[PDB]
Amino acid sequence: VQLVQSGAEVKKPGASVKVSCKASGYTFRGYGISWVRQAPGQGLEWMGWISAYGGETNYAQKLQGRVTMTTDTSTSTAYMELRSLRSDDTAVYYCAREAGSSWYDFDLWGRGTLVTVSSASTKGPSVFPLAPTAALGCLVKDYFPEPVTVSWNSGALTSGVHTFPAVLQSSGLYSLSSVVTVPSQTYICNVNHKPSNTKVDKKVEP
Amino acid sequence: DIQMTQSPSSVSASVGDRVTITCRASQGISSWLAWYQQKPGKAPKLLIYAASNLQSGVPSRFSGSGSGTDFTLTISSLQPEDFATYYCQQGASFPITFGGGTKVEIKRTVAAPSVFIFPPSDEQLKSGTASVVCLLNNFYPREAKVQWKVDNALQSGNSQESVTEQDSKDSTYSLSSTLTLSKADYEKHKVYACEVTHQGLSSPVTKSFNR
Amino acid sequence: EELQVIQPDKSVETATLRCTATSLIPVGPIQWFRGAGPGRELIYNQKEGHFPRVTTVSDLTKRNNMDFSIRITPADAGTYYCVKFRKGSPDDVEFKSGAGTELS
Repeated sequence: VQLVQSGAEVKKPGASVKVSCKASGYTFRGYGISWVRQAPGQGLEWMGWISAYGGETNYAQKLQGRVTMTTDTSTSTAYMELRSLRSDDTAVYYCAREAGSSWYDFDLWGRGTLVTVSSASTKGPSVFPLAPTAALGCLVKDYFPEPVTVSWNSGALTSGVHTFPAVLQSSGLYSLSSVVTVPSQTYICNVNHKPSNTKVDKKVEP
Repeated sequence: DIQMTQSPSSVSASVGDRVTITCRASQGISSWLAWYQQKPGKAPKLLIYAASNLQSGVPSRFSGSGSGTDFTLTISSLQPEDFATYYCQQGASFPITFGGGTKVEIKRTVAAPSVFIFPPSDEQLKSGTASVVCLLNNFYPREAKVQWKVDNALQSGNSQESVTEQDSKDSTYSLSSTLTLSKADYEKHKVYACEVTHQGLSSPVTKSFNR
Repeated sequence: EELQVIQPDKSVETATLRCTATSLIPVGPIQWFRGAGPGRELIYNQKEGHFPRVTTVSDLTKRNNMDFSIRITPADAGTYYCVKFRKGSPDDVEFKSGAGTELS
């Protein structure tokens, strides 16, 4: 019993996205499907619902005209298209089984799909040091899109590490910092940015 | 559109407390109210439906009450796994609406942040930008005002800030704030300082560097 | 495995109009009508409303419940239909109705 969503999308403003969601382990047509999205650091926003039995839909007012939800009963898949994409459509998009008898609720959820909408284009990070109970770290700057990952000494150094949520800059590019509280070895932040095939290893020297 | 209003927005509690969260519908939705729990990086999860019915497997620690417009979720004897954000959701009619969410975090003793500043580096400066980073490490409660000062002048609009989730081991928070300047303007000014205000410091601690 | 609405009594103080569904799917509320034409008259609705005359044997707020049996004057006489609706938008949709019950 699960809902398996398509992968992360990266779109330009004005473009279109289509997210899919495959159901298994239950009678798909018995239930509804809804889409719920969550922009970074925000709450949940309902987008719409579709009957998997008869294809009747209901969409949130805000999105009427740009959104289309469909199902493929042959494959037990739900689809959400959203058109004329703007920056503020950036969010994780969830598929949920709507399963209430004579109310609506969402008892089974997909894992979410990140959709990033921006003018920017794939770019690896420049990695700069934050030179050194003492503290030191690694400023990972000007990458796009999310996500990046940061290890310290190839996973070895774990304790008192704090890798911060990225912030989206006025540039349209992301920045984060990883700090580490060491006692007053060599140090080497390991930065990996999958979307640009970019991986950097930099040593914070005193 | 039925507006759902969740109160409070944050609750602080220790393991073992009873916590109660409320949701008010802008109009009657019979008893068709559901509650979800969400943890960081995870899809929401359904705990309670039709105001008071538990979903199979949900611990008896949780329970819910109400009809019409006012509703309550209770979590008796909180455990480390129950620290999360909780959303209500009305299910009486389209469009479906969620409340704004209530975060339940771990109460602990006041702890003051350890502050550090970090100048930009020649490599970065070679790019044509300068980032000055201030780190407030391992504090509680979450509330911290960071003010940037350049040659004793208060900065506005030119910093961004990010917070970690409450720490697994110590129940504390850390905060990074980054001041971003042109190379040109970084090099026209001399003293860079971050002032930190917080419930566990007598006076606002400052950390600086002169170039 | 199609859902069926089992109206056990062809014919039936507080009268009891018996209904049982064989399945939960497709999801949607159970409603009652007196008669069946364009003029049919609503008697209970699981989804919304206040029906001070009508009452339910089982807690219809439970997801797994399949008992839709209700405890409701000569003016009351007529054919009653338990209708299963499937969820729709803007409105729900008649799915399946039982064969009918004559109140005397």
